Formats: sequence, structure tokens, C-alpha cells
Amino acid sequence: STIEEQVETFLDNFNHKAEDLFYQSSLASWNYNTNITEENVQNMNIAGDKWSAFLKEQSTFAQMYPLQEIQHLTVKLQLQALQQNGSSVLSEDKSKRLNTILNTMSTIYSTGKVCNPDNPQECLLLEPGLNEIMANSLDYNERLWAWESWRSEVGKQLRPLYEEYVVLKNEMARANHYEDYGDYWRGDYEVNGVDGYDYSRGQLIEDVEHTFEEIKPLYEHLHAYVRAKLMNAYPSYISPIGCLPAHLLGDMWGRFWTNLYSLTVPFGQKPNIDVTDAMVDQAWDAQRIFKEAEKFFVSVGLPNMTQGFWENSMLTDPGNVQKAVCHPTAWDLGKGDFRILMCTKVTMDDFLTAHHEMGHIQYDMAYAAQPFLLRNGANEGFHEAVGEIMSLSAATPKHLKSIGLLSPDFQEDNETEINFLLKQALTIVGTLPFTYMLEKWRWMVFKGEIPKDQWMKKWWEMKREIVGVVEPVPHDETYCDPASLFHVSNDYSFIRYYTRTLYQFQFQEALCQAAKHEGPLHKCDISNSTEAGQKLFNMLRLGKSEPWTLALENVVGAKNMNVRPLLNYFEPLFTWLKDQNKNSFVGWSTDWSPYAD
Amino acid sequence: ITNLCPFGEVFNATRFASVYAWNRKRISNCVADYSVLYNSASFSTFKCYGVSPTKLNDLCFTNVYADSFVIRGDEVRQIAPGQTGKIADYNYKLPDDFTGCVIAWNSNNLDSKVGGNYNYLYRLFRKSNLKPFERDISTEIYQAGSTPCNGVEGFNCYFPLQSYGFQPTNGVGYQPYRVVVLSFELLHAPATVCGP
Ligand SMILES: *[C@@H]1O[C@H](CO)[C@@H](O[C@@H]2O[C@H](CO)[C@@H](O[C@@H]3O[C@H](CO[C@H]4O[C@H](CO)[C@@H](O)[C@H](O)[C@@H]4O)[C@@H](O)[C@H](O[C@H]4O[C@H](CO)[C@@H](O)[C@H](O)[C@@H]4O)[C@@H]3O)[C@H](O)[C@H]2NC(C)=O)[C@H](O)[C@H]1NC(C)=O
Ligand SMILES: *[C@@H]1O[C@H](CO)[C@@H](O[C@@H]2O[C@H](CO)[C@@H](O[C@@H]3O[C@H](CO[C@H]4O[C@H](CO)[C@@H](O)[C@H](O[C@H]5O[C@H](CO)[C@@H](O)[C@H](O)[C@@H]5O)[C@@H]4O)[C@@H](O)[C@H](O)[C@@H]3O)[C@H](O)[C@H]2NC(C)=O)[C@H](O)[C@H]1NC(C)=O
Ligand SMILES: *[C@@H]1O[C@H](CO)[C@@H](O[C@@H]2O[C@H](CO)[C@@H](O[C@@H]3O[C@H](CO)[C@@H](O)[C@H](O)[C@@H]3O)[C@H](O)[C@H]2NC(C)=O)[C@H](O)[C@H]1NC(C)=O
Ligand SMILES: *[C@@H]1O[C@H](CO)[C@@H](O[C@@H]2O[C@H](CO)[C@@H](O)[C@H](O)[C@H]2NC(C)=O)[C@H](O)[C@H]1NC(C)=O
Ligand SMILES: *[C@@H]1O[C@H](CO)[C@@H](O[C@@H]2O[C@H](CO)[C@@H](O)[C@H](O)[C@H]2NC(C)=O)[C@H](O)[C@H]1NC(C)=O
Ligand SMILES: *[C@@H]1O[C@H](CO)[C@@H](O)[C@H](O)[C@H]1NC(C)=O
Ligand SMILES: [Zn+2]
Repeated sequence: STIEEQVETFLDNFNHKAEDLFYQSSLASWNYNTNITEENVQNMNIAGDKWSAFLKEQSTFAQMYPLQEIQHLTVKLQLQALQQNGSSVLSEDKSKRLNTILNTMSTIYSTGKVCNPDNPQECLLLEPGLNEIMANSLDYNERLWAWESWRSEVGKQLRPLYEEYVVLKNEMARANHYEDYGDYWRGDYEVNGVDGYDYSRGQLIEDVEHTFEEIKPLYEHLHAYVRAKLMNAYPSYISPIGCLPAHLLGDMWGRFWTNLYSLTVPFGQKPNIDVTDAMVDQAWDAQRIFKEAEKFFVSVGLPNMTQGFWENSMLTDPGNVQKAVCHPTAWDLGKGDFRILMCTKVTMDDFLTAHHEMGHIQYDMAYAAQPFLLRNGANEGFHEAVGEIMSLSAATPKHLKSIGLLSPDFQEDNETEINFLLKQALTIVGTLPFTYMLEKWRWMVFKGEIPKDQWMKKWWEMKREIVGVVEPVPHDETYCDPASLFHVSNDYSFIRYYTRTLYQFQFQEALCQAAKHEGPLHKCDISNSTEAGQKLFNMLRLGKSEPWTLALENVVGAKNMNVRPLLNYFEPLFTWLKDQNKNSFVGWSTDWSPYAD
Repeated sequence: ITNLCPFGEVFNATRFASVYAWNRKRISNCVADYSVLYNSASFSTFKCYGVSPTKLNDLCFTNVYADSFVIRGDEVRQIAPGQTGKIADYNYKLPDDFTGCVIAWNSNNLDSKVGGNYNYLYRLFRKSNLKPFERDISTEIYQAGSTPCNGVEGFNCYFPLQSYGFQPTNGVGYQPYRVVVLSFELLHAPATVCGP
């Protein structure tokens, strides 16, 4: 009848009663996210309020056990979680009010629509309407209209919501003894009570900023090189020392420069590494895509997707009729129900994203065995990294020739390697300044360093300063351009994409030793490598039972994140860009903007 | 006597019992062709212990028992001699050396309804483990603390029965499997069950 024995029993009783109620909440949230109606929001609201009231009930019990008396840290960590108070602290009105705010933004993003000025009866959603424009259009004004109208007609709707969202999210965080909501989010990386492996929430900022400074020179030359090619694409619209206009970047916010490959390819005469045309030419559908991703994980010893996956997942836009959150989401609903929601198109982009969000699923499956509260990635960065391990191997030309998307005569040469490296760089390098900048803006807004008065002022200052991107149209404080992105608007921490980008090369480095691939790291393609998969698996099955600092060392041999593997990947491109830019400016001035005054 | 065994009554039953209160029916005065069971091939798990099925057909007993109940898929592994876990500790314990057979099949289409089927229970807590073939249906509130419970749930006081949640969408491990455990007995009394 010791305290530790009582807590084990109390967690066990919790783990068994908890599973179904979470499953119900997941199951209702699935209905809304697949099919936005007013009714499904009510049902989703009820399921989550039922689950929240359960936690508040258990939290009250959990808070009665003296935390410090628990010896085994695996048990101690579960008990610690159950004492959190979470959102229960919010008064009932303030609690219902924030839930209503979040649902209103969630719907606005996925169902907001801007109508054509010449014809007001033809209106366009974000997906597929506006995303397609930003991803394949070569006309400046068309891209400008899509970019600006989405910000002005939808972003301005989100502004008064985000304002009150910050206030309530701050209330809740500071009541759980965090310094702001940004602190709460950073607590995901926190490690406590483990000698030599602890990680302070403050340490995360130091590391992100310290690592970032080593990325700047690579990015600057990528930036300088893209601006050079862009200056030919859009003749009179680009300054040779200025920042890049935001709407010319390849997608809606310039998060991934991927679609700029067509304008920025180094060697156009060499066969195309963008297999989008081959996929279309070979009549691939989304079924073929996910089956080729399933086939991949199996090649390294991982399991097939469950029958319930193929049965219940939404892998194509349901149609005009049913209104769905078209953003790629990977779903662990509990009780062995795994699903993917993604409005797949026949592109190399979606082909690679299928491997990404399916890697997400494999991780969910691997740690299914853990006790309820430990079913989760080691940290947000780990989870968002497993898929990009695969995306790294799948995108390689050797793998693409392997699955028939490249002609069987195509053989690699140096121009081919550069082409591949450049495309990988547009996706992977380009997002790092974008990602870091955004999260810094939120952390400053949440902390209170940016007043409500200067949100959009300071936002675009940092876009020019850090990302090297300028707005094509001056935006006053009626806007809320951060909220126009899925993560900002749907309440998801974004720093998880920065850390995952450093993680994925550390993991790749350790896996290409396990497959004993010799050569440069950018030709790895771990496939048919049971030895590699088993090394990766042995870390996934742990879930969150071990601190990520430890689990990361178990694979790569590193207590912390490092950029050396990332820069070693792109090293051959790095020297190449330096030589291409010898007669071009590198860097930018914050002052030039593509408009008056 | 040449009455074929009412196996169809147990294996094809409209409804099965919750595992914590498993249901056993005695088969008497009957001729049992055991091969026709394995030759239905519907079953996912069909393991026999302490006897060979081939030899089992040409063999007589004073009485045969069939214990039926339902549990989760990944919990079927606990219906085997010398096993530990939530089911074999507080619900249905087979002896370590056991003569009998364990039969199970996926019951998803039958016992899981949309929205959830909760009528299926399982014992979650008990003071001590079950002896083999012991059966417990006490509804007294488990007490984990020095503080008494007064017959109600509360702090360190948990109602000992939990409810299974079966939806069609669950993973195979969480899906409902139906289990039939075949006991044989030999008394100082005339055998009433044989094969051809
Ligand atoms: C991971 O592991 C899988 C499984 O091993 C690999 O998939 C195999 O890939 C190889 C080659 O890609 C397949 O082998 C065969 O390749 C033939 C290519 O022809 C040859 O080219 C020249 C001559 O043209 C020669 O040097 C040499 O013979 C080459 O093999 C294909 O044309 C064959 O396809 C034929 O299959 C049937 C069988 O007779 C014929 O009827 C057809 O008409 C067709 O022509 C043949 O398939 C091998 O089959 C693949 N295995 C599987 C199970 O699919 C992956 O490549 C590997 N991945 C990585 C990254 O290593
Ligand atoms: C996307 O989500 C939307 C959600 O709005 C889905 O649209 C719904 O689709 C379902 C399909 O199952 C419809 O639900 C059905 O409604 C039937 C209506 O029946 C009426 O007559 C009955 C007379 O016997 C009466 O019982 C019934 O309800 C009343 O009594 C109930 C208690 O008995 C009570 O709970 C109700 O509140 C009400 O008072 C109706 O008057 C019903 O017979 C069916 O059993 C079933 O429930 C919804 O109507 C749809 N919602 C709409 C149209 O707004 C849509 O399908 C989803 N998309 C996809 C692809 O699935
Ligand atoms: C539980 O019920 C199922 C049926 O719902 C039983 O399976 C059935 O077994 C009988 C065996 O006599 C099968 O009948 C056979 O049909 C052929 C048809 O050509 C006939 O020629 C044979 O002589 C024989 O009579 C029947 O088809 C079969 N049904 C199904 C759907 O498989 C099952 O045996 C029952 N379980 C138990 C333990 O009794
Ligand atoms: C979570 O909220 C509860 C609200 O009850 C807090 O419990 C209270 O704590 C304060 C200070 O310790 C006391 O004045 C109250 O008496 C407590 N509650 C009750 C019911 O008496 C709890 O402190 C909060 N969580 C944390 C970590 O502080
Ligand atoms: C994963 O699923 C695939 C696709 O269903 C399986 O491939 C089939 O395997 C069976 C027998 O193993 C063959 O008869 C089929 O022709 C295969 N292709 C199909 C059905 O399209 C594969 O075996 C599964 N792998 C694992 C490990 O379960
Ligand atoms: C690629 O670069 C190597 C580096 O040593 C160089 O020697 C060679 O010219 C190139 N290989 C080709 C063109 O096949
Ligand atoms: Zn992801």
C-alpha cells in the first residue's frame, strides 16, 4: 500500500477508462475535419468537453499524490502529466469562448473563399483554387491577386480572433506557471530530473538561434542564386539587391521554394528529376502513390498499413459537396485506428508528402504498445522528422529509377547531382529562415515584446530582415498575415519544423552507416535495408518513455541537435552556388520594396 | 446413443457472456466429431494442449465442457497455460498443465456496433489472482488505500468492473474476439461423450 503502488494502480485505472473517451473525441474530430457542418462542430464540441471534464476529474485526484515520492521516472512522468490543470483553469465562459474562437478560425481557413473581381460568381478556395495559382502561375499580377486577396479578405477576418486568442491562450498558460503561451509550447522539448540530459525551455531558443547562424551563409547564396534566375522570370519586378517579393516564392506564403525548380533549374537539358510529369504520364492516382509509400516502408521491415487505414482514410478531395480540411494530417485516434487525411493530387510533391505523413503513421504504430500517456513522439521535432527521413531516400534519382518514374537509361552525372541538390535545397533550406522567423514572431507576440499596435509592422520588418522576403503591398494593422497560414490559424506550434530539419540528417547519417552505403550522404536511399529500419524502429517503439536527448544519442550519438549533418548534405551545392554567384550580389537590403514610398 | 453434439449451440450462439462472468455448458450423452470443428476453418486460433486432436476424435470421456466468453484480440494470447496479464489474472485462468483446447475467432461484425458496444465487461482489479477455472463476479469496490471506501467510487477507490468499447473502426487488437475453451473430464462414472 505504498504511495508508488497506489499511483501505479491509479494510472492503470486511468489508462483503461481514458482510452475510449479519447477515441470518441478523435472520432468526432475526424467527422468535422472530413466534413465541416454546423452539426459536426456541435458533436465535436461535446466529445472534447466530455474528455476535458474527465481530465479535470482525474487531475484533481492526481494532484493528491505527492509527486516527489515517485522513484521510477517513467511512472513519475505520467503522474506529472495528470496534474497539469491544462485548460480547466479557464473560467467556464472563458473556456467556451476560446473553444468557439479556435473552431471559427479552423473553419475560416479551410472554407474561406475569395471571388474573382471580373466575375463575382466564380469563387476560389485555398485548396485547390489558390494553392494551384501560387504553385504554377507565371504572371505577376495573377500571383499578386491570389496572394493579396487571401490576406485581405480572409486574413482580416482572423485578426480580431487572433487578438483574443492570444489573450486567452496567455491566460491559460500563465495560470499553469509558464511565462507565456510560447513557453508552454517550448515545454515539449523540456527534460527534467535526468543528470546530464536535462533540457531547459530557455535552452531551446539558444540552440535554435545558434544553429541558425551556421545556416545563414548557405541560405544567402541560395537566396542570391534564386533572385538571379527570378530576375529573368519576372523582368522588371525584381531588384538585384532587394528582397524577394513574397508572392513569387512558389506557394501561398513562401514556406517551400519547391515550385521554383522550373525557373531555377541549373541544367535544363538533363532529364527531369521532377517526376510530376512522369507520374501524370503513367496515369498514377492517389491509390498508386500511397501504395508506393506503403511498399517503401515494407522494404525496410516495417508493417503494412492496417486494414482500417485503407478503409477509413480520406486520400482525395471529397468533392464540391463535402467540405473538408484539405491540409495533410496524420491521425492516431487510439484503439488501433490509424488514418491519413490528404487531398492528394498527382504531383511529386504529393508523392513525397505521402511518404512523409505515412512515416508519421509508422511512428504512431510503433509505440502503440506504450502506456497511454507515453504514446507520442519523443518531441514534436522527432515526429515531424521520421517522414522526412523517408522523403530524403524516396526523392533520390536512384530510388526514382528503381520505381520506374525515371527512364531506365538515365544515369547520374554531376549536372544531375546538382539538379537534385538544388531542388532538395529549395524545399529544405528555404524553409529554415521562413520557419524560424515565424516562430520568433509568435514567441514575441506571446511574450508581449510586440504590442498589439505593431503586429504587422514588426512582422514584415522580420520578413525583410531574416527571410529576405518583402511584401508586394503595404499592410496596415487591419491584416493578420501570420494567421493566413494553417498552423498559426489552427493552433499548432511551428518550431517543430525547424528542429526536424536538423534531426533528419542526423538520423540519415546514422542510417546510411547501418545500410553501409558508401559515398556522399545525398545518394543514400535506405531501401531493402532491414538493418536500417530495425535501428530506426528500436527508437520509435520508445515513444515518449525516454527523454529525446537520450533517445537521439542512442541512434546518432548526440545529446543535442547539430547542423553539421545538414550542411554536409548540401556541401557540394554550397561550393557550386558560391561559384555561380561570383558576378551576383549576395545578401539583401531591407529598404527596397516593390511599391511606392 | 448417436446424438450429434450441440456444438452449434455454443459456437453459433446469438450472444456471448462477458469474460469476467464466463459461461460454461456441459456436453453429455452425445457423440462428438471433433474434426468437423477444425474443418469449419473459420477460426483464427485453434490450439490444443495435453492431447492431440487427431487422437482426440477416437477417445471417450464422462463429460465435456465448453466455456464461452469474449475479449480483445490481442488479449487472446492470455487464454493459454501459464500466462499473465489482465485477463488471466482476474478473469479466466487456465492451469499451467492443461488438457483441453482453446478456440477463438474474430467477432467484429457480430459484437461491435457503430457508436460502441459496452455490454461486454472485464474485471480490472482484484485482491489476488484467480486459481484455475475460478470465477469472480463480486461488485465490491476495490480499495487501494488505507482509507475505506464506503461502497462508492472515489479517491483510491475504483469500481472493479470496466467496460469494453467495440466500434467497427477499431484496430484488430482492440476488436472483439470470441473464445471457446474445451474442457474434458474423466470420472469414476460411465463415459457419456465419444467420437465415432
Ligand atoms: C529493392 O528490392 C527490390 C526487389 O528485389 C528491387 O526491385 C527489383 O528491381 C529489379 C531491377 O529494377 C527487377 O529485376 C528485373 O529488372 C529487369 C531490368 O532488365 C535488365 O536490364 C538489363 C537488360 O535490359 C540487364 O542488365 C539486367 O537483366 C536487368 O535486370 C526488368 O526488365 C525485369 O522485369 C521483367 O519481369 C518479368 C519476369 O520475366 C517479365 O515478364 C517482364 O516483361 C519484365 O521485362 C525484372 O523485374 C526485379 O524484378 C525487382 N524485384 C521486384 C520484386 O519487383 C528494387 O529495385 C530494390 N530497390 C533498391 C533501391 O535497391
Ligand atoms: C457530413 O455531415 C453532415 C452532418 O450534418 C451529414 O448530413 C447528415 O446526414 C445524416 C445521414 O445519416 C442525416 O441523419 C439522418 O436524419 C434522418 C432524419 O429523420 C427525421 O425523421 C425522423 C422520424 O422518425 C426523426 O427521428 C429525425 O430526428 C429527430 O428525432 C431524433 C430522436 O429520435 C432526434 O435525435 C433528432 O434531433 C430529431 O429530433 C428526423 O426528424 C434520420 O432518420 C436518420 O436516422 C439519420 O439520423 C442528417 O439529416 C444529415 N444532416 C443534414 C442534412 O443537415 C452528412 O451526411 C455528412 N457527410 C457524409 C459524406 O457523411
Ligand atoms: C454454425 O452455422 C454454420 C452455418 O451458418 C454451420 O456451417 C454449416 O455446416 C453444414 C454442415 O452440415 C453445411 O451443410 C453442408 O452443405 C452441403 C451443401 O452442398 C451439403 O452437401 C452437406 O452434406 C452439408 O449438409 C453448411 O453448408 C454450413 N454452412 C455454412 C454457411 O458454412 C456451422 O457448422 C455451425 N457451427 C457448428 C459448431 O455447428
Ligand atoms: C489547479 O487548479 C486547482 C484549483 O483547485 C489548484 O488547487 C488549488 O491550489 C491553491 C494553492 O495551492 C489552493 O489555494 C486551493 O485550495 C487549491 N484547490 C482546492 C480545491 O482547494 C491547483 O493549485 C492548480 N494547479 C497548480 C499546479 O497549482
Ligand atoms: C502488404 O499488402 C500487400 C498488398 O495487399 C501484400 O501483397 C499481396 O501479397 C499476397 C500474398 O502475400 C499476394 O497473393 C498478392 O498478389 C499481393 N498483392 C496484392 C494483394 O495486390 C503484401 O504481401 C503485404 N505484406 C505484408 C508484410 O503483410
Ligand atoms: C564530377 O566531379 C568530379 C570531381 O572529382 C570531376 O572530376 C568530374 O569531372 C565529374 N564527373 C563527371 C563529369 O562524370
Ligand atoms: Zn508531418
